[PDB]
Amino acid sequence: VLESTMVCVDNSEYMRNGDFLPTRLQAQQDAVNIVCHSKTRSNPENNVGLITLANDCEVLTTLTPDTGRILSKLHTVQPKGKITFCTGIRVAHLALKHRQGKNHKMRIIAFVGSPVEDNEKDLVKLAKRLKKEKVNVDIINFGEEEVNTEKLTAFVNTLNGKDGTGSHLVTVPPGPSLADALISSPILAGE
Amino acid sequence: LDSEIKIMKSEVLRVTHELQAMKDKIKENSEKIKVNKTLPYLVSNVIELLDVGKCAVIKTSTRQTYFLPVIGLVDAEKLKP
Amino acid sequence: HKEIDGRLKELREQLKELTKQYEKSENDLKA
Amino acid sequence: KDVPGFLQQSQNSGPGQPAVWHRLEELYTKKLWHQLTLQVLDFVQDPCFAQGDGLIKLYENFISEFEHRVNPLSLVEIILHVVRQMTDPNVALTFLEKTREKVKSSDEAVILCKTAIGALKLNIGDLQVTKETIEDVEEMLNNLPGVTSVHSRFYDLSSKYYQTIGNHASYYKDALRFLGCVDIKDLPVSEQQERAFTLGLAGLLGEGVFNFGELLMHPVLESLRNTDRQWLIDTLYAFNSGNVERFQTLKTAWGQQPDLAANEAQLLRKIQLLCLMEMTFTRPANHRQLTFEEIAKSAKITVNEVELLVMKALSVGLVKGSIDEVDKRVHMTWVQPRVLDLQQIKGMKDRLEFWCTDVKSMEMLVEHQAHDILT
Amino acid sequence: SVWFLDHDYLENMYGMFKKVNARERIVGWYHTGPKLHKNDIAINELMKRYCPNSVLVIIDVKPKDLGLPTEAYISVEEVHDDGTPTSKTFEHVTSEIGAEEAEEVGVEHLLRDIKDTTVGTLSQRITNQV
Amino acid sequence: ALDMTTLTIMRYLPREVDPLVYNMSHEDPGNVSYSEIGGLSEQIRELREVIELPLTNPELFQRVGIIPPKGCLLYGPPGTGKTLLARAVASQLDCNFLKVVSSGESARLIREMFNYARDHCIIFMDEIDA
Ligand SMILES: Nc1ncnc2c1ncn2[C@@H]1O[C@H](COP(=O)(O)OP(=O)(O)O)[C@@H](O)[C@H]1O
Repeated sequence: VLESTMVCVDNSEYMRNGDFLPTRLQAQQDAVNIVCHSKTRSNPENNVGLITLANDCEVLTTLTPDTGRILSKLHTVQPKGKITFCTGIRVAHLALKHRQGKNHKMRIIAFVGSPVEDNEKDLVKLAKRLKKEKVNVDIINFGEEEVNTEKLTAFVNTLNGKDGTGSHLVTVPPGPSLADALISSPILAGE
Repeated sequence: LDSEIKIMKSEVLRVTHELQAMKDKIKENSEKIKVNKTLPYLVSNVIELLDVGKCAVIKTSTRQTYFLPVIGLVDAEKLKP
Repeated sequence: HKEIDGRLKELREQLKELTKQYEKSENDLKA
Repeated sequence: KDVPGFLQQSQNSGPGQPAVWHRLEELYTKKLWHQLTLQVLDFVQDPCFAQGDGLIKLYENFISEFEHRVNPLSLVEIILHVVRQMTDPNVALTFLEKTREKVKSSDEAVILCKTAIGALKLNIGDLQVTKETIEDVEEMLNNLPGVTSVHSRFYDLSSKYYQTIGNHASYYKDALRFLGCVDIKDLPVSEQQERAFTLGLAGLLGEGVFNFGELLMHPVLESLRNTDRQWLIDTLYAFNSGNVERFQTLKTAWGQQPDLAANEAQLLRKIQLLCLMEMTFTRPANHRQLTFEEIAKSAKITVNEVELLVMKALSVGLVKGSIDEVDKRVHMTWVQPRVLDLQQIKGMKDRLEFWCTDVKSMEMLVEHQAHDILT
Repeated sequence: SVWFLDHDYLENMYGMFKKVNARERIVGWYHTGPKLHKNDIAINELMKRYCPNSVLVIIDVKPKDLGLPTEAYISVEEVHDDGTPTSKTFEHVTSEIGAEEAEEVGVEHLLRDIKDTTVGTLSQRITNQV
Repeated sequence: ALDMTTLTIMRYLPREVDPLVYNMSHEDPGNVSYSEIGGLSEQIRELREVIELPLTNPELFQRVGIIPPKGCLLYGPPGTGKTLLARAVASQLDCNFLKVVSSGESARLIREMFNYARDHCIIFMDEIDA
């Protein structure tokens, strides 16, 4: 399944939260490494880029078939600022549109552990817009679940519409291991 | 413990790839230098050596004198006059 | 593990040597 | 462990705070290690710690077992919060030094710690060392990408140091920079009403500060307009538009302030200089020939020292030109520009209107006359 | 506030241009917009990773008649001595148009048909004054 | 260092020190000591009457020395101490030796030699014989 994925990564201060041993930062690093490797092993023609969600969004790596560069550029990501989920997602959509290979499915997996402070109306509008441009926004929730779970359900339900298994939500309030939670998840299971 | 395995797994998986990239595009750079150093050189002297980096006032065996602001591929091994 | 500080030293050395190699390489290309 | 034990004990043995201990300690057990970084501030700023060594106990126990991973800047901020209610300066210097040693990665945290220790040296005296640390932290503060509350704290420190050393001009500059860095509205109205007054005094007595403009428009001065000190704003406005008559009128008060009363002569000289500057600025280049009688009718002096006043102006660099005292007039060919008012800019707009009209008329004349040879 | 400047493409092109010519390092960026945008500061922040003194140059494709087509800006963020809140904004940089000799030859050849005399003829001098 | 193609002066360079420098007797420095001349003390004392010229200039002012003399003849048998005789005295003087050999081409060479020298000090032009 020829795939182009964008891994959005929160690097807000709340990643200083240390529920996931040893730290949320190292946990998300391990999870992104695992998911990128899983995407690459299946049909290596797939390409993966990476986005940093900080005070202002950034794209650390565009769609590439390699994973070591993405790991290396993420390793130096430190917790700073606050998350801007909407801008991060829009940047991800722009990167998907600009991807060199037009024969790929459009996926965006977002490590979004944070309280998403955005307006619900524009939120649902963005979700529907992405559904229109045929995007699959998988969302990994680890953090303020009590706050963002309903909004993430809105994300995924609006994206799916009817029978739309493209977009998925995986929430992990418990913190045994983020990497293991991700590997034993529906998103990576189908690959 | 876990920190040891972390620094022996993730640090390794990143740093080894970094060194691999460096040592591959060093191969590319060295190959380009080797292609640009095509054999038919013009045997010449280093009559005078100056500094400003270093320079040269080489005396080409075609009874000619050429100042070089950049010495070039040579190792700058003191290149005595 | 025996390899922790040994690998740290080996890295440091290899990185500095290769960075000097690239200083000279790019200097030669610009020359 | 000892930290959980203290947490459970002060769950009810702590000041006020019925269940915030419950939430703080359940988060600490959750091992977030940062979510309570905000609660610590929000509670320590409460009017509960004023002279309590319990805050130091809290710090020691759980901040020592907690500092291994915390926002370095927030950690240093809470460090200063604890230090405030500690009255052992000799040990406070060492405490702050160990906090520095703990926090090395965060350059900004180092900045703020250096500022705090310099502030403590200032509070105990030690002018030479506080100046040395001010210079050090300044030169290694002008190395970061942008501005921040750390710059705010440094500029406040520098303002305080220059106030205590008496360098009014440098104090004025640094305090203005500090007010620029920090948000005006976040400060208490009392803090404003005081900082604005101190800036007014520094500008009023500063060597080389003639630009009292920019301050009547700085919003920090929105604290004396209706207060019982709008007088100060009035006086500063008088200097901005040098009105030695109005300043003598306002003499009814500033004789009360000992510093200004002592430095009357400096005030009079500075206002005379500003009056001459503003007169020259008002006069157009057509008839910028100021007269001795004019300067006499201006800031009150007989015509035997307008010469010396103009000499002082030229030497300081306020204006440029010459003084023909044979004909008893002064030629001004420059003025040091300053900050202006909306009406002073409307006048400039009118003058431009005229200039544009003249240029357009001459353009049309030349174009029509030479129409047959224009390429 | 959402844009997708391609850093990977930037670095690849910069590397190939280094290979072709070496005494040309990334010195800034340009955008053909008559006016700035809120994204200009962010993109200059992005470019400052490739150049410390990164300079924006707005090159207006729409041809004017009084001034040069290039406006230069340098991003300076400093505590305003004014005492006002400080925001990371641009500052104008003096700009000029100059040419290599190998570019002067091409420019003159391309303009040979509509060139003016490189001498002051009275009509042209009066026109220049106008 | 002219440009190769357009022949434009790109940078000035230090003068070349060709082998025709030292062989031209252009050694400025070089002293050993005063005690090596075992005898010859009277001649040393006499030659130290040329030290007045530099250390002061009362030759100007009341009197005139027509640019006071430039040394004495050092009349010597086949060879006793000539070179070292001058060496020790000038080492005391702190001056430096521009020794010269006189053993129209050679005339012009020596002329240019001292023309380069004097711009900089004992000159020791010798070898008049033959
Ligand atoms: N008074 C002296 N004391 C010690 N050595 C002497 C004395 N006179 C001559 N010599 C030796 O003889 C040599 C004479 O050299 P020089 O003076 O250059 O030639 P000439 O004596 O023919 O003028 C010197 O190198 C020195 O070693």
